[PDB]
Amino acid sequence: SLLTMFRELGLPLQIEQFERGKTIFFPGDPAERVYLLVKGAVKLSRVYESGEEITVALLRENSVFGVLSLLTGQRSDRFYHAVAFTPVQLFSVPIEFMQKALIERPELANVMLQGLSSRILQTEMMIETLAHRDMGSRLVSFLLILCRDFGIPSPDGITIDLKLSHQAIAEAIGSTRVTVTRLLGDLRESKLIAIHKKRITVFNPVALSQQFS
Amino acid sequence: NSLLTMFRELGSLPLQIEQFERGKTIFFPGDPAERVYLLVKGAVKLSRVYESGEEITVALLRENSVFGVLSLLTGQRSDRFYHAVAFTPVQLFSVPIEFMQKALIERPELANVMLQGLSSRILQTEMMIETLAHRDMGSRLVSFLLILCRDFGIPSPDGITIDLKLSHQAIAEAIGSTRVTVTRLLGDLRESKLIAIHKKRITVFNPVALSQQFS
Amino acid sequence: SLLTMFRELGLPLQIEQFERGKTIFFPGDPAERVYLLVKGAVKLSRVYESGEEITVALLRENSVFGVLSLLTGQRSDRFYHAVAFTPVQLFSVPIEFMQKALIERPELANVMLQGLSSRILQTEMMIETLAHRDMGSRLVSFLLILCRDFGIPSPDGITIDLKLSHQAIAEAIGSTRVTVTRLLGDLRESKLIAIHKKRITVFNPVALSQQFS
Amino acid sequence: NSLLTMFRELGSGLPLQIEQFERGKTIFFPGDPAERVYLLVKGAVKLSRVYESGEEITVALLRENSVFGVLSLLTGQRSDRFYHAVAFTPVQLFSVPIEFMQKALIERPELANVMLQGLSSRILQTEMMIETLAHRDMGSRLVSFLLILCRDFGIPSPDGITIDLKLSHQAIAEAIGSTRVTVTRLLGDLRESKLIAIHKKRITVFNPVALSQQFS
Amino acid sequence: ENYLNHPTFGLLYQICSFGSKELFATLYAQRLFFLVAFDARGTRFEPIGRNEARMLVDNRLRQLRRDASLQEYNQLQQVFKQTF
Amino acid sequence: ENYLNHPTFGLLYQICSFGSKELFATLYAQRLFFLVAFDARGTRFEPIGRNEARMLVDNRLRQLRRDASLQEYNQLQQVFKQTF
Amino acid sequence: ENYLNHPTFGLLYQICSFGDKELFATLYAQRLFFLVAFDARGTRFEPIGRNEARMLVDNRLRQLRRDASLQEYNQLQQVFKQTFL
DNA sequence: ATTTTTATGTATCAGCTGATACATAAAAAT
DNA sequence: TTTTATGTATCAGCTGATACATAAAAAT
DNA sequence: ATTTTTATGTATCAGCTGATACATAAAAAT
DNA sequence: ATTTTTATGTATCAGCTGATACATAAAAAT
Ligand SMILES: O=C(O)CCC(=O)C(=O)O
Ligand SMILES: O=C(O)CCC(=O)C(=O)O
Ligand SMILES: O=C(O)CCC(=O)C(=O)O
Ligand SMILES: O=C(O)CCC(=O)C(=O)O
Repeated sequence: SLLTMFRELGLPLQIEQFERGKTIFFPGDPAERVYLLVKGAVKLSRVYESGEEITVALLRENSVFGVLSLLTGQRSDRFYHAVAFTPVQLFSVPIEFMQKALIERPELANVMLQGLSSRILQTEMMIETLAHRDMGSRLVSFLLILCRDFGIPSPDGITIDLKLSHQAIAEAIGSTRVTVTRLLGDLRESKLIAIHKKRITVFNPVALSQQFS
Repeated sequence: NSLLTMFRELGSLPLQIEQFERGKTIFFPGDPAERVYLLVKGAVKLSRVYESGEEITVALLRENSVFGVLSLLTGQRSDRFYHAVAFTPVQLFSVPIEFMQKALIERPELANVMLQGLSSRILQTEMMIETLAHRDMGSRLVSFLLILCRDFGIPSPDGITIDLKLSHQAIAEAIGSTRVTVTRLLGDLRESKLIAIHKKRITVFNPVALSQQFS
Repeated sequence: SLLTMFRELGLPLQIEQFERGKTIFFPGDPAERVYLLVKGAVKLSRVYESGEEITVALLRENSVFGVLSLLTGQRSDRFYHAVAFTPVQLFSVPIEFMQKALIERPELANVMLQGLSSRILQTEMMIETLAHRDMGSRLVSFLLILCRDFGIPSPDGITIDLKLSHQAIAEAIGSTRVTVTRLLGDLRESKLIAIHKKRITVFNPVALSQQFS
Repeated sequence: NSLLTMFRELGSGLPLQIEQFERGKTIFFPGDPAERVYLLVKGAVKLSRVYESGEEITVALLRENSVFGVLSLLTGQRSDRFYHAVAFTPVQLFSVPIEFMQKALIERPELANVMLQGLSSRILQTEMMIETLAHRDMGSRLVSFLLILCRDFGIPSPDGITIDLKLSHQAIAEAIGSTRVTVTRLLGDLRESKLIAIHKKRITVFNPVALSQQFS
Repeated sequence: ENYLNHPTFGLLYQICSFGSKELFATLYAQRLFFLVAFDARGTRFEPIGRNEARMLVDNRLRQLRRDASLQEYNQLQQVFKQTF
Repeated sequence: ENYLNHPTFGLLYQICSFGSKELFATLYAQRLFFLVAFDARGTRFEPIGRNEARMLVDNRLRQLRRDASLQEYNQLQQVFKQTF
Repeated sequence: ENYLNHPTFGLLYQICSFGDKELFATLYAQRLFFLVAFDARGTRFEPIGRNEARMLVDNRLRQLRRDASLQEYNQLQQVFKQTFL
């Protein structure tokens, strides 16, 4: 439905192609558009003056972002760094075309509030993860989310179908790349995970989740 | 603005404002998620409870906020998982999913005003992510205090009194810490003369100044 | 000679009049002028963005200031706040007409370097004052300079011929106005000073200086 | 730039020879007739007042290409000094008389320009010190002074700026109007704040700008 | 440092006055800015973005140096360096 | 964050490159600014004031976006923020 | 204790009279001294240093001793004492 | 009104974790 | 090359865990 | 090479001084 | 003339910071 409805806002609307590592929007841009991720992964991050990046969320397919535009319109300027973490396809409909499109289709407004809802919970799910104190517990919680969103079925477990750097992980769970490396190595000695072609693979996810009783 | 106005016209006529007293729970984990809420006056505490008996505050919501957002994804079929308690005296609306199905196709004006409400939620939840993503528990606490001042702060003689009574544990539950550490850090803010607790309420001074530190 | 030489750098050159509290130059103005105070007192101060004022020097008659203009010319912008602390008469010749006037008169070049020298020493004298440890000693040291530059002979002592706010004094000595008064009160009980018409009057200036052996 | 070049050509015949001074050597004492103008070429010059109580107060600590001995310009040989010009460090300098200068100024109008340039710099540097001592917070006052040191004698270092000159806690205390003990006290508090480090009796600041940002 | 409660966005704080529309902004890292109109009609709001709001406070700083006082210049100076 | 010892004014630090002329500034509050060029002799410092120095780093920011990386701009953005 | 305002140096105070030629001096730490020629427009501030200034006050002390009033000898003793002792 | 249950202040030490620095592997540059 | 990512080792100092006295709040 | 004078780190305690707040007098304002 | 804004006197705290004293390291003296 989301994929289907956004096809019809514009004449159709073209699927925009974005390459590996390309930025979608920068802080300073007028928020005049609403986006919808179709294929791949998108990293939303905050950047400080100290040069530090903090991952807000790593979004998956059929997710709505660019949600600032819905509050004041093009009036407000962006503040996060929307980068395609992987090769990505998306739609990019304007706010003024959306004000049109919402009164036009009440079926679409249904479809949209569906996508928005999912976002709240997924972002709130992340709050749970970061609210842990044990960095061990905090990391696994995060790992489970990745496997949920980007994991593909594998011979012995689930391989997180995307290449992830230790710093990228560290930026997401509020830690240094060092500690990420330390704790991952301890799970490799516990043989709960495996790193295949720079890809993190989970062993018996459920058993890992059962540690969250 | 329109959210309070729009929710008024889904009618049991309109729909009655439900009154809830202080500390009263609105929903528990295990309830069928068949409704969406809109807070009108006061504060709503959403928390997760573990088997260990531990509470973790997910978000502390303000006026004109939409919650109970599970109901819009599958409908009545799913059961809740968070603990929605009235943190203060609260007024709210409570419309069903099946009455909403009708209400959405009825008014695409409300569809607009609803997605506006849900947008606000994303940001406020994302705002909290920033706070907890800090390393320095000192920095993490102030960041959290800024949000409370943003959402519940009232103008005061010398600063900003956060217009709600907050327990040290309730703060500790929201920022991933113990009551002890909250107390110690607050005491260090009293020595830095940045806060004051007057009638059990936290009062910051020119918080502006505190926010710069978080360039 | 300073008063006499500045007269002839124009045709003649008109004496600029300024009332009490009037600013002469602000930070951000291009330094293109060289000044000479004729009657009264000039306060040079630094302003912080916190709103705080610091007195650099309180200049007396026949003093040369606006000295930045001599370094690059009009190219540099000022950063101190030149304010007429009292009713004031001044001369204000430009740098490009000065380039002419100095090679014109080698008599004034002597009279000018005399002026600049005096400034260095008076500013260095202030360094001595503030390099004190005892705020009591520091205040009297400053008071002695005031009496030297602005003090008039009086029935029972020397009245410093200008009205000063404790704050002005404080900003100059880098302390709290209270402390200023506090200390003053203590010299009144020791009866070394009297405040008549808001003017500071020292009893036997020599006696106070003897405390700085 | 030109100051070092111009002073070269006011010679005993000839050029003028570069006078050498060892560490701790005094250049002029109180009571000497002020008949000469100096220019420091390399190292540091400490100007101080001495009291009868035995107390020293640092007026300014001068750097390369600085003009001093400015008393001689007012009356000439007629006046006697009152400050204590000691060679803070190994130092090289020129030492032209006032009567040699009277001729040298009418000789070269180019030097006249280059001289008033040097004197201007002095006013500012001395006025800059006024700003520093006009602080109330001794913590603020010390950092302000340290910033100057760096500015004048700081060399680039691995992690910050090492002031390329040795410092005595008392020497610092004499300059910022304090006792040796406090100086040590405040410096230790900056070591806990890890804004400074002392390696081999040499002080070293980090993120200098960052220190300056604290004085908005 | 003057405060105002926006119905949707919560607490706001004043940046500068103009003539009298005052500029206000959000409290957590000032991502949004608001132009207010205290008409008898009541509180009229008007949202603006970073790019516009930056140059607008910038204009007021230039206005106070040219034809205005200093105390207010000095304090707005701190406000500007705080926000941008 | 590159340093250079000016004969008269002592230590200086680099603001930005251009092409390769660099902007430098004084250490105590960046009270002034210097345009430097590495001739075999260098010996070529050109002083400039706040107003000119402001718009000059400002042009470099825009230029970066128009035609340069993010961080070179990310980094000089830090610098402009600290001095201005 | 007579005062005179020097254009460049500001306030001065009289040390000893002389036959004209009143020695004057600077007020802060008395760091300089001046020979003032009080002639009709004959005003002159001829600068002198401590070494010459010291022996010059000293000379007038002896001068009042042989053939000069006690009262004025007594007073000049004060000035010498304050400036030099 | 008596109780009691829950929240708070205070004081210690053990260990994970951030900061710093280095060797080595992997991957992007080039 | 050349950049970037990763493993390994070692620290200092927060901060979580544990335990107790006392005040405040809810229960009764 | 021997001595010895000067510089530094650490520990304590008594009191001036900055911060805060209030009443009252003096000066500007109108 | 009134008012009211600005300057001054008083009272009380907490915490820097100067004074005092000692052991040890570094530098100059020898
Ligand atoms: O909406 C924006 O402009 C930034 C935030 C965002 O894209 C989002 O969270 O969806
Ligand atoms: O929607 C849920 O079930 C949990 C989260 C929530 O209640 C909300 O944010 O509205
Ligand atoms: O000369 C300047 O511009 C600043 C210092 C000053 O005002 C002066 O002494 O002349
Ligand atoms: O001018 C003098 O003779 C003493 C002080 C000094 O040389 C100076 O600061 O220039």
